[PDB]
Amino acid sequence: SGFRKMAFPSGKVEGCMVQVTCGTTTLNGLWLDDVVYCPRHVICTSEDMLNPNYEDLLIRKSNHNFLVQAGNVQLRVIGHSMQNCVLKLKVDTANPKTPKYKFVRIQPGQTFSVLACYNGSPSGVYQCAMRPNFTIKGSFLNGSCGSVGFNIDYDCVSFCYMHHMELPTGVHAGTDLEGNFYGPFVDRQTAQAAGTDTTITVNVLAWLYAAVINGDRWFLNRFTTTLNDFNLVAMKYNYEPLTQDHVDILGPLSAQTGIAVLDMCASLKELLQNGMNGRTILGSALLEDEFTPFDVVRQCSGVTF
Amino acid sequence: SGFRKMAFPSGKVEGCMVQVTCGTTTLNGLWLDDVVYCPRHVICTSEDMLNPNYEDLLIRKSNHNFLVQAGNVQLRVIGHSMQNCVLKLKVDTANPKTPKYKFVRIQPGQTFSVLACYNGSPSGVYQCAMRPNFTIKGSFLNGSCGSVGFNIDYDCVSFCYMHHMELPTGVHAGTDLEGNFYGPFVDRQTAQAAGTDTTITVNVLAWLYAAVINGDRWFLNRFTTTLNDFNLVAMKYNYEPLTQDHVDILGPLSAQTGIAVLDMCASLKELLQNGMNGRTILGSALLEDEFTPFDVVRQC
Ligand SMILES: O=C(Nc1cncc2ccccc12)[C@@H]1CCOc2c(Cl)cc(Cl)cc21
Ligand SMILES: O=C(Nc1cncc2ccccc12)[C@@H]1CCOc2c(Cl)cc(Cl)cc21
Repeated sequence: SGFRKMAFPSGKVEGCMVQVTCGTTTLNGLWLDDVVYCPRHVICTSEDMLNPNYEDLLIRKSNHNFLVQAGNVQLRVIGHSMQNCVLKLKVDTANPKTPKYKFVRIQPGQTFSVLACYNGSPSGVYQCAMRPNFTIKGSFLNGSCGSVGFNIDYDCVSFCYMHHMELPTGVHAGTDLEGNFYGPFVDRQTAQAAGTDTTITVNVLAWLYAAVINGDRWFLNRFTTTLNDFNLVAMKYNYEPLTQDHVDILGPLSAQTGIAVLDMCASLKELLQNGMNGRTILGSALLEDEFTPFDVVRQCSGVTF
Repeated sequence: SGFRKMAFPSGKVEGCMVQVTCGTTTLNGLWLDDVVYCPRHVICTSEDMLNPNYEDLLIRKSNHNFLVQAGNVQLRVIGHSMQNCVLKLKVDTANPKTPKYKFVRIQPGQTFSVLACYNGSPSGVYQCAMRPNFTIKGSFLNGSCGSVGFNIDYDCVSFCYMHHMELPTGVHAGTDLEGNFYGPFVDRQTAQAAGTDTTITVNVLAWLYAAVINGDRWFLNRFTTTLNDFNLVAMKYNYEPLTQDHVDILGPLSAQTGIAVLDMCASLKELLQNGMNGRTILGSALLEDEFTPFDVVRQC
């Protein structure tokens, strides 16, 4: 019993975190094989950040300008190149702790673990979701850029996020490991704002299934709904549309609990229209949307890594 | 900016997780140097659960009865001893991944990260607090026994909890790494119940300071209170009493935000009286009590 926000074990990722210093800027790098990946803004100063020509800035750099430190050992940079918003620093040593890994780009609603780092040292691990507005509501202070988001599949780490910046509202923006930003953001000091966020409906339904699995069942009702009628109500309350794909992914949880997806949707519809009435679900007075259906199945079945 | 429930990076603990099998029971063990620590109930059968005599059961065991597996390698047990409710299995190999570590007994209100494991394999990591009733509200399934709670300060892992069991309400009970249970619990199937849980008041105040640091000010008010008046109100909402120690520990946060402890205390009394009125604090509609003052200063 129990349901917690649970991150993947971070060990395989901790063995890849290094410190990248370029001039006055120190941030984190991800050392995989003989390459160190980090945000390309490490090569910027004050003027550069306002209107940066990164290709021009990187051409003026040499390998010895990049100071890479793995633990207490200095790695020597033997090459540098840029792929979108990420800088790739070729080093003379392959990381002996390189795990089985992939670079994947995730979609909004998907969750991942963040290994927050400062000066190449992991300080914390937390679970979060890629919001529908492509920001993440993380916890990051100055020096955390280069911290990575990941999932673990069998014995394979899928790196899906690298932290780049904090938006004016306190939410965070970053890129996949190929340097492509999630969302309409840019790595430059300019006026940038996250779009109005919406609730991840499929994850709320998965979390209601996790609550039923844990014995919390007051919100269940006799009713069902059509997918279209539910989606009309979802739009009204800034909830993402629920697709047939989402209904199919919730199938195993529906079979396990005996509550059809559209039956759970009628529960959710009433929760939205009437509130919790002083009650809580899994110790929360709000509907939680940062647990995907796979997260609920993984946790409520004990899948290990 | 941002405030999240954050666990410590679990790598230093993952390298210590092993599988301990004794007869039909398989649970987790913590391999540090040449010793594997695990719950002593791994030596229990069906009729040795309501009233087991662990000293008598352990005397009947030999080293060859304990099957320890670290990854795909079988460790050879060369000695066994019991320290309170923990079993210590001396092995013929020191764990090369043994980090700098300490065994620490924590107090209620203190937080720690849990590395949930099954069959000696880490499946997830989450942040917990030792409840005032000495239980933890974890997320554990059958086979999670031996999973450990820890904190990391600098390079050193302080092991503070080993999971032993789930109570009838779904909450969890366990021991420190010297086998001493937290709370009035025993490692047997006898009738046991967690006492009525209360809210960790000092942790709620620390979390309100984290909210002010993050730009949330709506719950602030022009009032202050005496410590005694705050406790008389707080206790009526099943909140732990706030001691002078707690007021002192909140001093740095009070200095940083400019809001005196007793001023924050009056804001908390108001929050208890009115509820949140549709508003949230740090993305939560309830008062969060699993962030200590130390966690807030660290994360902010
Ligand atoms: O956002 C940035 N760093 C941070 C990242 N995460 C949490 C922070 C909390 C507090 C302060 C900084 C934080 C840097 C420095 C500010 O200016 C920029 C600009 Cl203009 C662009 C880019 Cl891509 C990065 C950055
Ligand atoms: O609770 C126990 N294991 C578990 C631990 N954590 C979460 C669980 C969730 C679901 C099922 C089992 C779980 C064991 C087996 C059952 O009975 C006992 C008794 Cl009577 C005493 C002791 Cl010390 C341990 C245990």
